Amino acid sequence: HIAEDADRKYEEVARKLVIIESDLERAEERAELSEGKCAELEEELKTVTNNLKSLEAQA
Amino acid sequence: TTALVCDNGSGLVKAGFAGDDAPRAVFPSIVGRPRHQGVMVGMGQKDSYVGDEAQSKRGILTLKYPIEHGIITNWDDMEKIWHHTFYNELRVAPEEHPTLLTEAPLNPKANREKMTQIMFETFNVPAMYVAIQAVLSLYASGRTTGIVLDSGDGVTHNVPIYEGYALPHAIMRLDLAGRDLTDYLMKILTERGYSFVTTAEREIVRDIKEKLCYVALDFENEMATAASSSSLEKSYELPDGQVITIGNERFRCPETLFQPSFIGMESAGIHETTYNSIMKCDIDIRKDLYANNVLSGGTTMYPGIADRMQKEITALAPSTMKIKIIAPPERKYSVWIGGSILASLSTFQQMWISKQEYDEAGPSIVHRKC
Amino acid sequence: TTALVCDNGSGLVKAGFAGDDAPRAVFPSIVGRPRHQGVMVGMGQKDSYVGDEAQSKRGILTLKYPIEHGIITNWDDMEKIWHHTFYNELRVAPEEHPTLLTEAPLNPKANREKMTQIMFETFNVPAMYVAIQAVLSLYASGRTTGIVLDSGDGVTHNVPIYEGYALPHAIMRLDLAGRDLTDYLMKILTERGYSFVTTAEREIVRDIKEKLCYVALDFENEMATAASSSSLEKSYELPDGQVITIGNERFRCPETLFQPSFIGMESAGIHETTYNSIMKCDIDIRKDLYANNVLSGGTTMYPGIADRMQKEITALAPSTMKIKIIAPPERKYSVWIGGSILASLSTFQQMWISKQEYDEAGPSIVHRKC
Amino acid sequence: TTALVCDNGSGLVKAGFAGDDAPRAVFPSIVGRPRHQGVMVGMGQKDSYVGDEAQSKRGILTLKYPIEHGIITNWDDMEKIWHHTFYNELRVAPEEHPTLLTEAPLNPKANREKMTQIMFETFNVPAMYVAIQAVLSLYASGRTTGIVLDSGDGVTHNVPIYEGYALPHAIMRLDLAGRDLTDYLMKILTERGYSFVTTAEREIVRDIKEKLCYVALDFENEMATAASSSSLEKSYELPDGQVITIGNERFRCPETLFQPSFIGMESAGIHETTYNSIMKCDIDIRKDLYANNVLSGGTTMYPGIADRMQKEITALAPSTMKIKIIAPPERKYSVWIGGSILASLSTFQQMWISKQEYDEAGPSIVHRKC
Ligand SMILES: Nc1ncnc2c1ncn2[C@@H]1O[C@H](COP(=O)(O)OP(=O)(O)O)[C@@H](O)[C@H]1O
Ligand SMILES: Nc1ncnc2c1ncn2[C@@H]1O[C@H](COP(=O)(O)OP(=O)(O)O)[C@@H](O)[C@H]1O
Ligand SMILES: Nc1ncnc2c1ncn2[C@@H]1O[C@H](COP(=O)(O)OP(=O)(O)O)[C@@H](O)[C@H]1O
Repeated sequence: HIAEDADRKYEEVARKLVIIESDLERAEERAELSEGKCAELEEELKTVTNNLKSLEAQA
Repeated sequence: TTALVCDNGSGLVKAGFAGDDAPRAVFPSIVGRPRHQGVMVGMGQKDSYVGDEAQSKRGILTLKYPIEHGIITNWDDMEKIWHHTFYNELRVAPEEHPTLLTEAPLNPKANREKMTQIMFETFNVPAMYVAIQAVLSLYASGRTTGIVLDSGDGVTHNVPIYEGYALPHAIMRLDLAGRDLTDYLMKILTERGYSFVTTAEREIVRDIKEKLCYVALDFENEMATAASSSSLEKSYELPDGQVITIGNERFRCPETLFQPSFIGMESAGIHETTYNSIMKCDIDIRKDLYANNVLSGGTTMYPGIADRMQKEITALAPSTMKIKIIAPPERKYSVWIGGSILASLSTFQQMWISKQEYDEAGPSIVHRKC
Repeated sequence: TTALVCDNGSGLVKAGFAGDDAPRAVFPSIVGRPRHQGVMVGMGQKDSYVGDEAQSKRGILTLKYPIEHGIITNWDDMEKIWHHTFYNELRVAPEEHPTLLTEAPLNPKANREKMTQIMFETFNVPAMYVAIQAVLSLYASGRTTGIVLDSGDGVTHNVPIYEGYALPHAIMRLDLAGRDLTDYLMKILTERGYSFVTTAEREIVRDIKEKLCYVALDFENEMATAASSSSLEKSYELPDGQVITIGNERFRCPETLFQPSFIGMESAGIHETTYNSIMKCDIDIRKDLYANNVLSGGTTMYPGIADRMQKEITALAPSTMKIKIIAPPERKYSVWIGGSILASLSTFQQMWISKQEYDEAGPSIVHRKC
Repeated sequence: TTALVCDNGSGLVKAGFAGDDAPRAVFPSIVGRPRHQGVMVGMGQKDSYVGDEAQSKRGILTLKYPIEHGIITNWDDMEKIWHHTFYNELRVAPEEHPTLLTEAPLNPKANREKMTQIMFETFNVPAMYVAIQAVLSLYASGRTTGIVLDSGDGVTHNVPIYEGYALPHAIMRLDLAGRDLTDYLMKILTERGYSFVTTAEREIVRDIKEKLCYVALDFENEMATAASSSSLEKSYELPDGQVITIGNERFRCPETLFQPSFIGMESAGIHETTYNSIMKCDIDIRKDLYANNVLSGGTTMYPGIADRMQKEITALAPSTMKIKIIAPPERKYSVWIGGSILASLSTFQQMWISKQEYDEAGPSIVHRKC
């Protein structure tokens, strides 16, 4: 009785584990893409700051 | 000087000396009186038999319990039972031993006042004290934190305790116990043809309950299984021959603990009152209460009650907590064991109610301070 | 001989030795007392628990802060907390160490007088000194010029400094801090169904605040976004299971720092009081004040608070100045770090208030010279 | 066209027409379901009984309140109760009447959203509105300034008003009310021998509370007096004969409002939360708040509660203010009376939430605008 109890319970544990794992790797993809996005924003900001200081010296 | 521990209970007296591993005297809390005539001159018939002497002359006596639902409802019979316990079972003199009595929570004050008055006046104990059965059960379990479910013969109660602090607003007391299950079994056995109506027959049915009944992990499919095959049927032999065979009654009798609607009560099962008592406690201690459900008393001795209890509470509690039902193999004497441990402590010897304090304050000393 | 630094604060004690890089002991400034009964005889009941021992037993205790708004309002509890800090956490003898206490600006004189009297009498410190939190924060930031916004658990204050000169007429002290945000969050969570009323539940809500709350760069469109989608919802798990999920509360809680009308206060947000304290200074130093806003304290630790602060001050100041919000990653211990630096300076060893000066001058010596 | 006023409450439904002096229908907010078998073929057994029909048949029913602490926790039962209120008690058609519902302050938003959605969809009211109980109580008291203390069956709350302006940051809500006093009395009566466990027995105990309980002016000497003599003992007769007599329980039950630690709560008494709500208000209006404490609701109907309240607040407030507890003799229906007054005003007929506004904005309009 207790054996089949724990067995079904922990097979469902492996179920939520597969789900939480899928969400984990999806969040890893999210993390890497967000690093790339903030890196693109970093080059955006470096470029715009160079432009700002150059053109402000001009002004 | 050693002290006495006298866990009374509504179905079984368990007495002994503080410091032992187990009670020295365990006998039914019962007083029998003869019904029939008595014809043999010179037989020397007694007026009333107590304890297990009334259990062997069972056939000619009418048996009465002086404790109904944790409450002493016949004080002369209770005096007889205490006199027996002291003089014939323990064979001591109560004038030379402090006595530790025990009581369920949430029952009238007159009960404790009369206990104290009886002890001090008609037994001349040097001191006494009235503990709570659940606290002693926790002492015996060897922990200071947990929600103990005590279920004896008259009353079922939960007491949540944390770090040695009781939560008296979350104590929940229920009034179905071993005796109501015995009565429900006496009533449920009539649908197979067996008819027990006498008090002696009530004792027979109690023995049937203690020997053949168990708790089903899943009640519905267990019912269907018993209906399909006949592998659940066992046989019992009454004390005159006449074997009887019972089927689904085996697990329908203790199922009442989880569906008290079988006996027309409105309460919830023991699993649900345990969960409610937990959810009535402060949110920071209930995770440690969830993992220290201590079981105690005789009515918690059915095979499979811990598994069903854990299944039910797990189904109720959040899916992250670790539900642990602690069911020792000797939980029928946990109250007495804990009482002996308590009465043996050195730091307890100032908690007694001395005779002089009683002489000063009256019987009201008991709950007013101790 | 080394000296002690004892940044008290109204939510956390941070103590250590002058010369270290970080406080050696960091525990809640709290004192708990049992509210429930206590049944297990011999459990060794303590009268009161302090520090983070009272934090683990908080299920059965009633917690109290002896400091309300930077002011010590319970001197017995504060003496308990200091005794703990010296003997159980740091494990030293206060008779062998000068002590550097810390205080917020613009709070009653009796506070410092009682501080120094307590030290010199019931601890027999060889010498002591009471600094200002913002000055020490500036020491730790490695500057001599800037307007420092300190925001702890009880009080928020700005202190503008220039070349090491304070402008005491421009000091502005505000009385909403971490604790008022915790209370506002306790009140805002009720509109989702969650009810926290106990002091222990106040600690739970404080942890929710420290884990899930952030400052929105633009409050209105953030509000509309939270109303549109549900991507802002995080989930928290209380210490009994019972996952809760919060939505726009995450940024509605710390937004009170910028709109103190949410809790029914009449003041202006921290950005506006910073700008006002700047504009109360001489027109020559405020260009250097605009570029040295030094954030400090625990309440300045929300994600996105530096950017919102910079946006707001930029919108207020002239369109030519360079607003720079300096927010170190360790800014929660800047006061203690600066206090250790200060107490380690060799030129400081003449600024102590020696025991003999106190014996000559009474407790009034503290503010009268030092 | 006339409008409906439907003060719901957690223990009693009070309905009627806007413009009357008293509610037309007052019945318990309770739904009963049969508990037992049912053997008489053709009796025409109903599925469920509501209102006070479920109260006279309560011997065979299990009663359930669909509102626990001001929150509606069973929406089918609440729909049954509203259907009953409209069709059998008032005997109207909800399609022809605006409806003014009422709600306690500081409770979840889904409550009001579901209220308005239920009304507009399953009753097709032309318009509706959800007021706050304390504001209506102040309307009925004939005032525009005062701190009203409402105390019904589920929740006790203070709302301070000045000149018609609410101070939403000083609103204090507490969750002990009539029902928790009923439960505490059910628990305290067991120490005399009486055992009430059923829901019908809970109704019996509620009536005992409404008939025999009062608030002691000085709790300690009242306790000593009840201990000394026996003149405080009254007698009550259950609905089967079998009289019971209660002593100090009479004033120990409502005393819980002033010491909520009796039921294991950590909050302060109603006097202290009233004082705190006042001291949370601007220093200029609190002199006028001290003199306009308006008592409302059923739980404020104990004899001697106004005197005890005034004594306590006078002991707390400065010795120059004039504390005036305003306790009307009809204060149990103040919320409904004020609701009728409000729904009768000409300048109110633009504050309704028309069906068209709901059709445009969804159920979320109820708090977004009104
Ligand atoms: N092995 C068992 N299985 C099931 N029930 C039992 C068993 N032993 C005792 N009981 C029940 O326990 C009751 C006595 O338990 P006990 O703990 O002694 O009660 P009390 O403490 O009130 O005397 C009896 O009514 C009996 O029905
Ligand atoms: N990571 C965090 N995010 C948001 N708030 C925080 C964080 N850490 C601490 N706090 C807040 O800061 C307060 C403690 O800050 P602290 O600087 O120690 O105050 P004090 O100096 O008065 O002790 C707490 O009330 C808490 O609400
Ligand atoms: N005369 C009375 N004395 C004391 N308590 C009363 C009295 N009448 C009613 N109550 C209490 O008031 C409660 C009902 O009050 P009411 O204001 O109708 O509640 P609600 O506003 O939630 O409907 C009941 O629980 C009852 O215990």
